[PDB]
This record gives sequence, C-alpha cells and structure tokens, in this order.
Amino acid sequence: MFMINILSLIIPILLAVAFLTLVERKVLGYMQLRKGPNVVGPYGLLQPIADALKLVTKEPLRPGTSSISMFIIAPILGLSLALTMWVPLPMPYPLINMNLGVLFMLAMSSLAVYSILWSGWASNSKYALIGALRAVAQTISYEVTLAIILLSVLLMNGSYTLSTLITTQEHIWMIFTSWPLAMMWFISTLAETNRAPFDLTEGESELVSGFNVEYAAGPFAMFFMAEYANIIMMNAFTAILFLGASHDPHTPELYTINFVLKTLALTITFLWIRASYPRFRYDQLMHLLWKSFLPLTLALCMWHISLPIMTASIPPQS
Amino acid sequence: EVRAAFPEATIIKPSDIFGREDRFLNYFASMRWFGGVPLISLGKETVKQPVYIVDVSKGIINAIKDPDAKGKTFAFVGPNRYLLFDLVQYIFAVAYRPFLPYPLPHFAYRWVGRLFEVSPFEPWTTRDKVERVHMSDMTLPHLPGLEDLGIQATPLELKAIEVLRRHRTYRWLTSEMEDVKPAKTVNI
Amino acid sequence: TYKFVNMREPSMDMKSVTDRAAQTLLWTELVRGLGMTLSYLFREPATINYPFEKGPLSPRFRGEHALRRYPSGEERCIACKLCEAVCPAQAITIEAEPRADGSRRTTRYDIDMTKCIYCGFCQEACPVDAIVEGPNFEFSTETHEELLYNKEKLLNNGDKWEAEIAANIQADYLYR
Amino acid sequence: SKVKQDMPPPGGYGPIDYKRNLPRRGLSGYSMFAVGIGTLLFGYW
Amino acid sequence: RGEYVVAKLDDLVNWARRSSLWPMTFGLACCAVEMMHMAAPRYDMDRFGVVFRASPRQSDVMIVAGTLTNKMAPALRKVYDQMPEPRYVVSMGSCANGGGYYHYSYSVVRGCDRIVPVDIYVPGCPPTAEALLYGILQLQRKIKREKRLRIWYRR
Amino acid sequence: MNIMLTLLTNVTLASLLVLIAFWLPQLNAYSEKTSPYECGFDPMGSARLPFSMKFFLVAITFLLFDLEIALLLPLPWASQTNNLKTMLTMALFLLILLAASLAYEWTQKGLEWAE
Ligand SMILES: COC1=C(OC)C(=O)C(C/C=C(/C)CC/C=C(/C)CC/C=C(\C)CC/C=C(\C)CC/C=C(/C)CC/C=C(\C)CC/C=C(/C)CC/C=C(\C)CC/C=C(\C)CCC=C(C)C)=C(C)C1=O
Ligand code: SF4
Ligand code: SF4
Ligand code: SF4
Repeated sequence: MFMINILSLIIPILLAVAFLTLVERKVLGYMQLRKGPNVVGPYGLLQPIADALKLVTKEPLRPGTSSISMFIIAPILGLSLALTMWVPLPMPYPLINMNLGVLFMLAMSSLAVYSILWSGWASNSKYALIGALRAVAQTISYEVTLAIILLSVLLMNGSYTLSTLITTQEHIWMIFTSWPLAMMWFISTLAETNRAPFDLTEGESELVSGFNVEYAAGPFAMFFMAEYANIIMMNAFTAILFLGASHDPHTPELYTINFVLKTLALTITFLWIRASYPRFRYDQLMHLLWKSFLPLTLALCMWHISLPIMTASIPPQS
Repeated sequence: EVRAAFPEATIIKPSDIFGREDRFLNYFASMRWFGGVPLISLGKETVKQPVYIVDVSKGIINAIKDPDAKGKTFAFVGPNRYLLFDLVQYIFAVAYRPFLPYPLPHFAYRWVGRLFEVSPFEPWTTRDKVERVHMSDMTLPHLPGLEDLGIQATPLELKAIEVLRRHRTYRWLTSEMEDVKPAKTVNI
Repeated sequence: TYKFVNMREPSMDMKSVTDRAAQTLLWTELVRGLGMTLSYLFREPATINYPFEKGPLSPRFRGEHALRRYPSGEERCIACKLCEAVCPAQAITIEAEPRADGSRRTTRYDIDMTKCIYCGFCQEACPVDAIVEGPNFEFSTETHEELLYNKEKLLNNGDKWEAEIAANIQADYLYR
Repeated sequence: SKVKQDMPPPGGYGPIDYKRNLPRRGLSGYSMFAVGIGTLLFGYW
Repeated sequence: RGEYVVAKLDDLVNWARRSSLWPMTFGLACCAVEMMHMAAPRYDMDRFGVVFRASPRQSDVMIVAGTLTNKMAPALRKVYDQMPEPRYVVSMGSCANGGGYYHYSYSVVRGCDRIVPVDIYVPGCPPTAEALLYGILQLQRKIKREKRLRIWYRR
Repeated sequence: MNIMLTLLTNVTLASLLVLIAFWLPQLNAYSEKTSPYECGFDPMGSARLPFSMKFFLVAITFLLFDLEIALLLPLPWASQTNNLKTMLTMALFLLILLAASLAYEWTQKGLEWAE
C-alpha cells in the first residue's frame, strides 16, 4: 500500500497548492478594501478549477528561438522537486524517515534554482536572461546562511533527523530559544521562495514577468505549483523547526490538526507580508544579507555552539 | 457538373499552391518529425510545378474584372517545374534541417496513410494525400494560363523563406535567401 | 509661506540611539505596516456586486444619446444644425427638407457614437432640447457598425428612455 | 422669490484636520531588548 | 448520443475560459486611468474571475483602451500576435473605436480594428469603469455561447 | 525501494502534466506568435551575447563560503565527543576565520557592486 501513501501525499497537497491561489486572491483583496473572487461558484471556491482547465487547455506557446529540450525539462524539474521535497516532512509520522532529513531538505531546495535557471536560459530573450541571472544573484546570497541557520538551530536538537524535532520541542517552542534566528530564518524562507519583498526574479512592474515571460498554459501552470508548493512546504518546514506542537503517541490526529493550523497561519503571513511591503532591489537584497544578515549568522551560530557545552546541555545523538 | 449548370462559370485550375499556411511546403517541412523524409522511389519520377498563393489570388480578382473570363477555364500554374526530389532538397535546404530520404514501396505508404487517417482530428496524411504527391502536374498548354490575365508568376525561389523561416531552428533563423542556391528545374 | 519637509536631525541621546537600534534590529516600522494592513483587513470591503446593484450617478449624467419628441408626439428636432456646428468631433451629420406637412424636420440624423466624446454641447446647443444624452451608459455592441447610429436608432432611444430624460431634465432644467 | 444655491451653512463648516496624525506606539527600546533577552533566558533554561 | 457528451465538454471548456479570462496590462490614454477604477476596490474586477496579468504570453483579452496611433500600431500587432489562442480584443473607448476625438488627425489610425480583429466594442469617452465592466461580462456571455467542439463533432 | 519509488512517481506525474498541457489544447502556430517577446516591439537581436553582470567577485566567494559550510555541518555529531575542549576551539576557529575572510572581503571593497 506504499503507493497509496504516495498519492495520499501528492494529490491532497496538489489541491492545497490549488486553493492557496484562491486564498491569496481573497486574502490580498480583503486587505485591499476589495472582495476577491466570489462569482466562480460559491465564495469563489470554484475559481482555482476555472483557472485549472483554462491553463491546461490554453495554447502552449513554443518560441522558435527557444531550445526545446531544455524548455520542457525546467517545468518538469520544478514540479518534481516540489512534491518530492514534501516526503521527509514529519507530518505526525514522516512518510520517508531518514537520518539526514534536513540535508535532503537543502539538497532539493538548492536543486530548485535550476528550474528558473534553465527556463531563463532556454527562453532566449533579454527579460529571460535578466530574470535568470538575478535569480542567481538572489539565490547566490541565500544558501550560505540557510545552511548556517539550519545548523545553528538544529545543533541543540541532536541530529539532522526531522522526526526527533518533535521530541526536542516537546516542552517549549523552538522560537523561545532562537527567536533572533527564527526572524532571520523566516525572512530567508520568505526569500528562498521568491516571495513578497524579494520577488526580483518575477518583477512584474520591472521585468514584465521575468523568467515566466515566455511560459504559457501548462508549462506556466506547472511553474505556478512549484512556486506555491514550495511556499506551503517551506512554511511547514518552519512550523516544525520552530513551533513544534505536542504529539500524543496514540492519536496522531492531535499533531496533524495543530501542525496544519501552524502552516496555515504562517502561509497567511506570507500573503500578509506580500500585501504590505514594497519590493527590494536585487543589489540591496544581496547587500542586506551579506552585509547585515551573514555577520549576525556567524556570531549567532557561534553562540549556539558554545551554549550547549557551557550549560552541559548537549542533546543526545541517537 | 458546374459547367453544365452554369455555362458562363469561369473555372480556375490551380496547381499545387504554396504559401504560409499552405499544407504543401509545410507538409514536407513537417515530414522531418517522423524520422527521415520518405519518398517512393526517392520521388525521382514525379515533377511538380507549384504556384505562389498571391498570384492565384490576383488571378481571381483580375478574372472578375476581366469581361472575357465568362465561360473560359484557366489553369493557374507556376513558372518552373521541379522534380519532387529536388523540390524537397530545396525545402530542407531553406529550412536547414537535415535531409534523410529513403525509398518506400507504394503499398506500404498506402498502409501508412491508412494509419494516419484513424485520428478523429485533422489528419496529417491520408491515402488520398499520398497519391497527390505522386501526381505530376499535367501540362495543359491549350488551356489559357496565368500570364494572359496579366499576373506575372512569382518563382518559388524568391518567396520561399516566408513559408520555411518558421521551420528553421534558432541556429539558421536569420539566414537569407541567397544562402541556399536555386534548385534545378526540369523545364518545358 | 513655506514649510520644510524632511531634514529632521535625530537626537544622539542614549535613549534615542537605542530606540533606533531597536527599530533596525527588531523590525518595528515593518511590523507597524503589518498591523496596519491587518487592521485594514477586518474592515468592510468597498466593492459592490455588479448588475444586481449598480454605482451611483447624478441626474446630469452623460451617456447614450436620444432624440426626444414633444408631448403631442412630434419630434423636437427642427434641424437647426446647431449641434452639428458645435460638435467637437464632427460626429453630427444632418440634412433637412420641407416635409409633406410643411414642417421643418431632418431627413438624416446619423450620430456616430464612435466619434463624439460626450461633451454634452449638443444638449446645450439645440433651443428645443431635441438631442440629449440619456442616462444609459450601457450600449456596448459586438460590431463596429452597430455603434454608428442613424436617426431611426436615435428616435428609438428617445422612445425607450423617455421616462428618464423627462425626469432628469426636469431636475436639472433649473440649474441651466 | 428667494435665491437658493449650494451655499455653505451659516456656521461655515466644521474644522478639517490636515496635519499629520501619525500615532506613536510601542515599548521603549530598552524594554524591547529586555523582554527579548528574557525569552532567550527562559528558552535556554 | 455523442452530441450530449460534446455539449457537456463544450460547457466545461468555455466556463473555464469565461470565468478565468485575464485582461492584459495594456493601457494607452485617458481611457486607461478609469479602467484602473474598475480594478479599484469600488468595482473589483478580480471578483469576477479576471486577473490583470502582463506578458501577452499569459493573457486572454486585450483591453485596447486609449488612442491608437501610428507609431505604436506595429507594437500592438506584434503584441497581439504574441498572445496565444484563444485571444480577444475589446476596443475600449471612442478613441479606439474609430479615432475618437482625434478621428481626423495625421498620426492616429481611425479605429483599433484596422490593425487587430476587434471583439465587442464598448463606447464612452471614457467608458465608465462600470460601463465596460458590463463590457467584460458581456464578453463572458460571448464566450458562453460559442460552439467549437459542437462544430467539430459536426464538421 | 521506497525512495526511488517516490522519485519515479513524481517525475511520472509531472511528465503527464506537461504532456496533456503541450498536446491537448489545439495548437495554431503562425511564426510571429513564436517570435521573441520584447515588450511590444521587436528584439534588438541577441540575448545570448555575454550578459556582463557586476557581482562576479561576490559570485566566487559564495563558492568558497559553501566549501566551509560543509566543513561546519558535522557539528551536531561533533558535539557528542569526549574532547569538547578541542572541539570547541577548532569549531570557533572556522567561524572566526569565516568572519575574517568576509571582513577582508568586506573592508577591501569586495561586497560592493561594480559600476
Ligand atoms: C499599464 O496598465 C495597467 C492596467 O490596465 C491596463 C491596470 O489595470 C493596472 C491596475 C490593475 C491591477 C490589478 C493592479 C496590479 C497590477 C499590476 C500589473 C502591477 C504589477 C503587479 C504585481 C507586482 C503583482 C502581480 C501579482 C500576481 C500576478 C498575483 C499572482 C498570484 C495569484 C494567486 C493570482 C493568480 C492565480 C492563478 C493563476 C490561479 C491558479 C493557477 C492555476 C494554474 C490553476 C490551478 C491548476 C491546477 C490545479 C492544475 C490542474 C490539476 C488538477 C485539477 C488536479 C487534478 C488532476 C490531476 C491530473 C492530478 C495596472 C497596475 C497597470 O499598470
Ligand atoms: S456629445 Fe458632443 S462630441 Fe458627441 S455628438 Fe454630441 S456634440 Fe458631438
Ligand atoms: S438636435 Fe438640437 S442642435 Fe441638432 S438640429 Fe435638432 S434642434 Fe438643432
Ligand atoms: S476615448 Fe476619450 S477618454 Fe478614451 S483615450 Fe480617447 S479621448 Fe481619452
């Protein structure tokens, strides 16, 4: 029945990715004195399906100057990573329990950029290359601290396994102990997904659509899920990382309800941030992080290695 | 039948017509997808004389204005006749796609045309279509042609990149007309 | 007089410096924005649902034209060509003729709704209140030809919206 | 009769605010750091 | 009968299109500014399904709103050619419906239709943000009434 | 067993999505539709010419930074050693050196953009 589990972790997510679009439209609208989609079915609950069919029956544009083989690999690579990087998440009991969960988290998160990379190159245009290279610049500043914050926070968890995160957070939230890191992790998770103040790669007002300029119909529709499935999964990563809920050993219902609510609350804040602030500049973004973020990471990581030894509070390895 | 019902009905007899959405140049251009380019007996025994679309369009317009088009039967044909193999050589040279001709017996191509007819959408190649590619344009000099109307035929060599610029990859997209030499023409 | 706008030098007292340091370190004006939008999230949306309810207008609104007619039924237009002479877009095209009764009406009154810009000068022009834009802002058509109105369509609009034009003009005939 | 226009009421009109009314709220800078450290100490403990 | 299943698939496809058509970010002149008021919270175009996506590669209906002139007419038709199929063009305002106020000038094409196959014509100078709000919904009815597969099953 | 089954299932589902996306919608290509997008007008003509970006120096340093993030990753297992005195000194060396490399990288311009 393991295959049934695989679809049960894919299809329910896919509808969750679908309804994030409708929720974002309504959340953004109601934060705008607007109403949001409410004509497609009741309360606009049919809107994602309305856009769903249109895109997959939309004319999938093939640009002549594009390199076709690389053109099609990028949407496949973007979506494939998005789903497969859900599998180590410890929703009560993780689907794929591995001793190095967070390392696998970073690996496919780092693999994700090659979607916007190859697509940006294959589109063969000015706005295509501008978006792809600033996508390098946005993400080049990005893995260096993402690993450090992950290392510093987990250093008192005990290991890289995602399941044991719950045992560490059994008594109090992780955010109580590393709130300076949590704010900094949250900005980066807001940043790794190219969202809200850091959306240079898309840049509607300044790059029309960036990498997505020559991407229509399903090839576009695929790009939307990869972006939005990464939003939910990264927030779920933050929810377990910093706000690990209680887990009854006999009723996984309790953790599942609490964990999902935490992901919903965090994902709304992603839309909350997306509505409020303006958009940075890709030079300021890099300057913000390698001049202000990265120096704080090293000292905070310095603090979070010295702290367990000085307090005789090192965590068990097994 | 139409001539019987309408005696003074000008009948226009165009040869194969090439243009942007022609399904004639695009037909051979699209043939690259299915491996090589299959021509029966290498297509070396089939001479075609295509005509550009606009000339026949101006032919119809001039025929309407002309007070002598009543009853006549015009045959709209191009300037030069090309053997089919050289024509496909010209097309793939203009598109710069590799040419991989290979012989194919007539009965087997008919079978291939049958398989393609199964599609419930716009067919790509029917058994009837396979026959047409084999049908060489019969010369009808007694039939009043195109120059009598006044329209001068445009050789396919001039306005060939229009149809085939789209089929070129990004590599040879900006290549001009003079890059590919004019194909040999078996003339009357 | 004039007011300087932004040169406010911040104080360098330890309380002020720590306040700015707390602001930069612990993002506050960013949180001030978030609290702002959240407060502006639980308001009442300003939207109105379409045609079930429609936006508010005024009696002097300018829209689709109509050629009214007297209470007797006779058309108001005596074809004085004033509206054509004042039309900024030259959309008015009329020709008159001595009608069979002897009255002075127009054979043709094509108004090109694709040229004129709804100045309203025409309703100000004719001294018999003949041409007047109706309140109907909605007459969008699927083909370009439908917008080119002739005299017959104008009279039909006059016969359809006559209740509104009589009431609206009744309200605003004193302001002008 | 009596000339009637859209003249303002006899008492003119109510005072209209135009100056900036940006409120100031929040704890003192020292307090923000103090409570922030307090949670850290509790979290470590 | 195959007609029934074709009609059911017919209704499914167009309903997706009419409830998810995305007007491009294509504004020209005075006629464009009030169209923002349609997107403003007063009328809230987005509530009816539309989103104002740029990049004609990812748009359905083109709101030609403003004076169409000579120097830009090549740019528009290049833009229209880039839009995938299906694509609709609503000529919005009197300037794009034949030339508007400047019908007789020297650098304006008298009518957006002379460059593009122009769909439903919404008049006004400018049309009220609501006036073409019906214009968008009236196009949604045009999308509703198409046949497409019905013709294909009977072709 | 499970891991590549999970991997295979995901690429398969993606392939079908693009397959029905790229085949079903009744294409109609007319050359200018496939022409590159250049904000309404024609492209000047390039997009493969060398896009000289100005963060080249910050680019390679990121590679050097990652090379040492791999070094400091075994810390969770390194803390479970019998010689924390040595482990703490060597650990703090890496962060001190990483800050030092950045500090030189910062002070001698470096991080700043090239104009
Ligand atoms: C110049 O002129 C201009 C105008 O006018 C001419 C204007 O008016 C305006 C004013 C209008 C405005 C709206 C203001 C903002 C507009 C701008 C252009 C300003 C710049 C914009 C930005 C900076 C922000 C851009 C934000 C965007 C685009 C929002 C993106 C996010 C969303 C949630 C919305 C989009 C949602 C979509 C598309 C729906 C979901 C997507 C799908 C593909 C549908 C779901 C599909 C599936 C599930 C796939 C199928 C699978 C299924 C069903 C599963 C089952 C089956 C299986 C086989 C598994 C402006 C500004 C203007 O400048
Ligand atoms: S409304 Fe103004 S522009 Fe239009 S026809 Fe009347 S006078 Fe001419
Ligand atoms: S509509 Fe008015 S201005 Fe025009 S001809 Fe008639 S009376 Fe004169
Ligand atoms: S139709 Fe009127 S409002 Fe619209 S652009 Fe032209 S002049 Fe301006």
